[PDB]
Amino acid sequence: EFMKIFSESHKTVFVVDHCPYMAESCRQHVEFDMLIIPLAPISKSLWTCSVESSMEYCRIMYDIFPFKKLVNFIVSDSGAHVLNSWTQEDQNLQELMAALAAVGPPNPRADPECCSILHGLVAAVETLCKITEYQHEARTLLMENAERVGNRGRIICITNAKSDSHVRMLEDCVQETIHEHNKLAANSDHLMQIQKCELVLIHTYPVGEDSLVSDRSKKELSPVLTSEVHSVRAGRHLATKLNILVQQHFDLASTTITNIPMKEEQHANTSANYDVELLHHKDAHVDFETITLKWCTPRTNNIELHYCTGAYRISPVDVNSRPSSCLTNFLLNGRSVLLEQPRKSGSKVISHMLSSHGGEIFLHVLSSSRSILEDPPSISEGCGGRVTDYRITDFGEFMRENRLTPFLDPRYKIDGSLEVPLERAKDQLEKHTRYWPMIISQTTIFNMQAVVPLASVIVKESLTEEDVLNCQKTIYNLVDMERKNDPLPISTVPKRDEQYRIMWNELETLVRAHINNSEKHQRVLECLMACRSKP
Amino acid sequence: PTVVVMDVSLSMTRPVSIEGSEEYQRKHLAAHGLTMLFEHMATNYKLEFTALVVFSSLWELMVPFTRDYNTLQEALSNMDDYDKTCLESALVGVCNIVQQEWGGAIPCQVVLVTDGCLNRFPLPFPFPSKLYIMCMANLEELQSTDSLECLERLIDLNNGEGQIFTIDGPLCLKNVQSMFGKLIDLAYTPFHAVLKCGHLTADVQVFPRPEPFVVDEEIDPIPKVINTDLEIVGFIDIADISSPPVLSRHLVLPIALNKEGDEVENSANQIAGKIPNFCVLLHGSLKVEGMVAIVQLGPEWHGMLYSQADSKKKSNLMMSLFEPGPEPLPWLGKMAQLGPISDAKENPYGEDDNKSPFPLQPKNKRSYAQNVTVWIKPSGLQTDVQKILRNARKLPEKTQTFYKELNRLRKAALAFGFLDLLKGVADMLERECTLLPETAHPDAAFQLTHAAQQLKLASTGTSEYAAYDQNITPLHTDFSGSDIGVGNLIIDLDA
Ligand SMILES: [Mg+2]
Repeated sequence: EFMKIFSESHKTVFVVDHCPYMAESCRQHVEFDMLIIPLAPISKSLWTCSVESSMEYCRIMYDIFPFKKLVNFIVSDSGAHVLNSWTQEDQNLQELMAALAAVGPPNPRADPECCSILHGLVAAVETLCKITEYQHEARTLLMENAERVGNRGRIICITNAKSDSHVRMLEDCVQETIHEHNKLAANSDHLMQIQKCELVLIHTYPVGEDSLVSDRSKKELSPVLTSEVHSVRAGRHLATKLNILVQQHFDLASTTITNIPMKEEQHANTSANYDVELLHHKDAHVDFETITLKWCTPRTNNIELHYCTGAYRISPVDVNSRPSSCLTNFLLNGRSVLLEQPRKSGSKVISHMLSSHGGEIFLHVLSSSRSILEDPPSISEGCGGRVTDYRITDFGEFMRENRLTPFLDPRYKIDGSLEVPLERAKDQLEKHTRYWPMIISQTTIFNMQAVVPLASVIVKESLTEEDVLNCQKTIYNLVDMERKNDPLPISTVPKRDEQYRIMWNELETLVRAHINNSEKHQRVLECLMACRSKP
Repeated sequence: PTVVVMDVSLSMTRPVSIEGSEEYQRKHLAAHGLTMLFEHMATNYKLEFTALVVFSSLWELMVPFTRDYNTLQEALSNMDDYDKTCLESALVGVCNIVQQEWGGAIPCQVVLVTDGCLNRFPLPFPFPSKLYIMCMANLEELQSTDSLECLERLIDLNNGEGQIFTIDGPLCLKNVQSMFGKLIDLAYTPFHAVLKCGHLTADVQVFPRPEPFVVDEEIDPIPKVINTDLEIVGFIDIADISSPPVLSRHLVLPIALNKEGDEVENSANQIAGKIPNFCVLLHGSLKVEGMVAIVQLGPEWHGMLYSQADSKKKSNLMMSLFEPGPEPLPWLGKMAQLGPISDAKENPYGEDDNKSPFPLQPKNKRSYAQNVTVWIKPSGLQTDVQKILRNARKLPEKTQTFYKELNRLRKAALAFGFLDLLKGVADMLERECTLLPETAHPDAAFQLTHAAQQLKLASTGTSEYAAYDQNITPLHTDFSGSDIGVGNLIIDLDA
């Protein structure tokens, strides 16, 4: 079988230990009082450290991958509690914070009968066998012509283990549980077997102790199951570990934007240079353990359209820090910023651009190299390039009038029939170009202000009663011009008798191009035919 | 681009015919084949850059990437007596040469002309590549010395990307011409299309010829080529397209065709120059209006036409292809749901053309666009603390933000199970109430102690304000009558 986007990244299951021992203090003091007698420096529970680290991992992932990368968050005490599901709807950090608040901190003075991390480890193996929405969609599209969609997942377990012996018992329990449950998923239609599972066992312990658990490198326990074991102090070390792990599980790289000139608005000497670090998919650095890109101060006379070979969502490492929050909101407020790849070459290299789009910040990969399209041929030396009288500004109005706009539904009714927006756009371009001379000297009527009220509505598929009146009024005015013998613009870019015959013939050409649109169109032509001068 | 790698070793001075059927040495038919290639390029593929590398004991770049096929042509007569200096594999030289100019994302074709005579290895090339080997020895000769299997290995090492060309017959001029002719047809025939905007049309070439795209060798393995009818479907302002990521960029250029499909001389582009052409109209308007034209490449595949955006370079009409699929650019939404303004209820762009329907925004806010609580770094805790205190002093003017900041810290502390923090803040607040100055609005002390008391009750966990939804409200007091270093950072646009 194959994995596409259905690798292990697709399904990640957290299993955090909520047994009474997790209420113990990480013993890393925190100074919540900066500047009499400051308050007692407090400390977080091992539980709190684990929920912090795992939520920050989930934040970074959710920013870089708002779709198709899913998480089930399970807490384990006397039983398992899965705080969300696989649906993309349920991939919401806020609802998770509420669930976590409702399980609460572990009770130190409780004796929950039969409590252990094993409850949630089973639950992890069980939910890995439930189909996601994207999995269910791919099975239903690949038919029995495949239904070899891969089903692989990852289980991240934060706990307080007893010993190396104890940790190995957990691996073996997962190993047997995957083996037995896969048999059920086999003779189950609503469940998929686990084709590969990666198990990450994170033992965390208070600062000042020596862990009873030692790191164990990745080991193949099963054709399905691989497993590894980390020992790491709670607090900032546990946090650093899950930051390293999120980058490895999702193929992320780090970029620090350097030399951002910042300052405090309510100060003077506040001018200073700052550095902000972002995470994004590693593909952003392919053209090129942190990559530095130097801030380039924005020139308001910059290029509006950049050649971009890729665009990658970012998540700031320190999202609430003052300098990152500065960079972020600058981008969010509409500004873009170009980034330079440092080189002692001398020739400055603009390799990237940061730009927000509707509130989501992408890192754009630019072209640093010479362009194979450099020095194109001159318009004047090619076909039609010796023509001096292109209706450029008239055609630009055509473009403005045929700008596209997003519609909410896949289709919308027109005449009791459902139409595709982009199809209707394409159909309008057809009507607007049935008669559209490209150069000034090839038209009389499109050089005439008096014809606009007619020419601008006759191309519509139906005419309002007001549209009809303005069409007749245009025709009536042309009769007045011919009677006054007003000069017409057919000039170089003969006899006035001929001028009007030509002008009327062209107006008739335009109208006849549209008489099949509607019966009102037909009547506009009857009016033209009756009011014009005939040879 | 193209790099011609030309063998100038001694073996290439052997006669093509020991029977004297023709007078040429191998190097002479090689130059005849290249002359044919350069002449084709010069008239049917003019925009292509070509470099010329020569090699024997050493190698040298003789002609750097150029579109001047005359200098390339003139180089052939003078290449045996050109000084070679470099001492790696010429194929190492090709790698350095290609990436030093174009980077490593541009498809280059490497044309190796030789008779075959028998750290990171250069193959497969680090860029998208074809290796075409033009054998100046016939098949029977190549087979008779196992040289044919070596050359065939090079294609294998370049993952079959490329081809060996051989003559099974007399190594004469007609056969070498036939051979380079086959290379031309395979690798240098222009891509011709029709550019359409409704009834406005122009016959065009798309340069370079776009490479056939494969999405997912499992989920969708069929290579995609762009439709030859390039249908414009609508226009979008440059500010709304906002520098989208694209697969590749192309010049789109008009071509003069005949009844026979014949691209038509010192007098032909004269009469072609006086015939109005939709490419010029479209290009000029696009530049003046600052727009792009969205173009359909095939079912669920779109791209854009636009003019050169740097105003100091020559401009001409260009096309970029988007990634295939129904929604390549999130901020535009699904291409098929882009429609005409005439069908919208109100005009999305504003009565005074001062609005835009773009960008669409994602259904859910990212974390930097939305308040999030992050307390892993002790700085991040202190800043949320000093935020609550700064507003606690400014009461009752800022009770709103005071109680917004306060309830945020309450909710996050309950989510994380960090109940000690609730008691700790509650204690800071009641110190503030103690330390208040005697000029303080009287409401400040009532709010500070009510906040500090409600915050300690949430430490209790004993289903008081301990509930996640239960926010701390200000007291409704009836008083009837009258940032320094810890503020926001801004972007210093000076220096
Ligand atoms: Mg040799």
